[PDB]
Amino acid sequence: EIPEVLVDPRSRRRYVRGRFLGKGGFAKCFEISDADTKEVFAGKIVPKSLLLKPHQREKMSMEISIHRSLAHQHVVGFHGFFEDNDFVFVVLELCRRRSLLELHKRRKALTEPEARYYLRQIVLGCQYLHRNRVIHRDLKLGNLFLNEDLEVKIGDFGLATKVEYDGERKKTLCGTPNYIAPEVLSKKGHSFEVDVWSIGCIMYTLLVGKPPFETSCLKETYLRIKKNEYSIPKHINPVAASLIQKMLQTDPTARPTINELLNDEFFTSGYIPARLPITCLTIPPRFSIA
Amino acid sequence: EIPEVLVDPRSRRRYVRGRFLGKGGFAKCFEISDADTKEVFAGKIVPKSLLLKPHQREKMSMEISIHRSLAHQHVVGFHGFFEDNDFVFVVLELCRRRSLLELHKRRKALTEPEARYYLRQIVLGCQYLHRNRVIHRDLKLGNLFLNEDLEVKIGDFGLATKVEYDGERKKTLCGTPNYIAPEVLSKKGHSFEVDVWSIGCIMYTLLVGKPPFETSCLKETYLRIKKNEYSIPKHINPVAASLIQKMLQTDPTARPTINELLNDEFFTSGYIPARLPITCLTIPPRFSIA
Ligand SMILES: CN1CCN(c2ccc(OC(F)(F)F)c(Nc3nccc(-c4cc(C(N)=O)cn4C)n3)c2)CC1
Ligand SMILES: CN1CCN(c2ccc(OC(F)(F)F)c(Nc3nccc(-c4cc(C(N)=O)cn4C)n3)c2)CC1
Ligand SMILES: [Zn+2]
Ligand SMILES: [Zn+2]
Repeated sequence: EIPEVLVDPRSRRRYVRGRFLGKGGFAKCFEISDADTKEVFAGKIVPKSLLLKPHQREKMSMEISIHRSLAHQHVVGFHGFFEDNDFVFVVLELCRRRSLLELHKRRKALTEPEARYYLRQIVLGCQYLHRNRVIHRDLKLGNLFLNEDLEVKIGDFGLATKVEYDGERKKTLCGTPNYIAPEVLSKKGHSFEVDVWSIGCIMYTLLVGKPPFETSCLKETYLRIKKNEYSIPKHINPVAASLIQKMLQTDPTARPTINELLNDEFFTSGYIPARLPITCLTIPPRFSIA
Repeated sequence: EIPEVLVDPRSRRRYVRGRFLGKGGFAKCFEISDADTKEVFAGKIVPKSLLLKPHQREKMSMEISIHRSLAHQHVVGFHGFFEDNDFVFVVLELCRRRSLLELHKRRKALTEPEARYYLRQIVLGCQYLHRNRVIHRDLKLGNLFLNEDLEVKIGDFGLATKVEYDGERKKTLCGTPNYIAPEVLSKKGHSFEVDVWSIGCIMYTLLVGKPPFETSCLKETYLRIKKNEYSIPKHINPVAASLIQKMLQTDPTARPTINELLNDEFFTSGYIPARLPITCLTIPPRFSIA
């Protein structure tokens, strides 16, 4: 029941609603354009009908709060927000090549160089967030968006949280992540390290072709995560495999920090493309020399 | 997109679909009638479109398996099931006075005698289930249905589980109960005692007017449950309050068993109506002597 047109009173810019793209939890998103400057954006549109509880509106506004404070090459650009009142509208940088999830659906396991290439950007993005005291808490493939140049852009700050004082441990995470860290479950509190754990799972998934703790039942996967029960297939190279293991460890203090990661042999001693062929959306790149 | 009419090939009985009643998780339920004997039932109708995964179909059939094995005055009667194939149909004893949830919405805190009356039936029902080696695992107000005589009927075996050998501890519970027990969370395994815990919360809720671990956030409530953080209001009688405390304890071995419960002073030494006025759906009964 969403307005074909979208007016921001405060900045008066007006937007035309374009094609549907997908979900946030409560949200539906569409392409939209600035109608005057004709510039195109993603609009994440949330019905106030799902926002009747103060707890849900705090989440909604905590997301805007965190996201609009952020500016970086590997984070989804926040261009603004407004509401009438059946809807909140958020205006985001449009990522024209969907996300890493669709890439994975279509390619399954990637070539090592491809994985280095994406993982670096994910890590740079995450370094920026950690400098600004933000933990994302749900890094996964469908959150890692791609622009026309196939550069990674972290988005969906729907579960992100700000560390307000040094040493703070968050005790709750209101929602259910994909790649969720041990300590979140064995609810002893969590901090920045949960994101490095996610990046471990993502790395496994990119290289192996499926996620490290998959089962027919979520609750089973959870048990498996609490027990650190996964195995790395023997055809994965050891440097890679070793880095995965560093990140996928139950004690958060033993994982690498995020600023520490790009220093790993996995990046320093392997090839990292400067850019990828658009063909790699569907065809494995061979990375020939001439 | 559900058939106005419903034919069981195997027993050939045919049903007319009547008015909508509410949800199971995946299910929608309606009144329905035997069209020939004109007898009325509740039909719990589940789209096979939500049953595409083997894990979901096991749950669905585990529920039927458990539920059709059951026959008792305080359990919802199973009359049968069949499917075409966009739907599974289950035929249940119709409870003409909705559930204890709607009662609570309308009366909030009940009189002690009313609570004894309902709690006894809930407990008899649960005793039958435990003799037959079934743990319900989601006893709550909206599961406790009422027939025209205001007798309690336990229903929704959507999360119930069978104890297959003596001493078995279940490690997972696939779903998210309302009144969920500590040990389920601190995932060290659980058994029959979780139901007595639920009955503790229900008793609190019936007597107090709201549940023992309420907060604006589920995950907060969970923490509160792990810490046993609740308090009983001082206007609740001590015998009652003491029984609540017996059930709401973190160690399952310390709670009463279900066969042990009706022996508690709370029942043995207080008044228990034989039947309730229909007026008590909306008016507090005074229980006058003449
Ligand atoms: C799981 N998939 C994730 C990526 N998807 C996807 C498909 C098409 C897209 O635009 C296009 F067509 F130009 F490329 C985009 N492009 C795009 N660009 C910027 C932001 C978002 C976005 C943010 C959120 C959120 N949870 O906050 C959800 N979405 C959507 N999506 C994303 C589809 C669903
Ligand atoms: C949360 N509330 C629980 C009880 N509700 C409710 C309202 C009207 C009703 O029938 C009538 F009209 F004759 F009284 C009934 N009557 C009724 N009778 C037998 C079974 C069920 C039932 C079982 C399940 C399940 N999860 O398996 C869901 N429902 C529904 N409901 C129940 C409405 C929703
Ligand atoms: Zn499951
Ligand atoms: Zn919450």
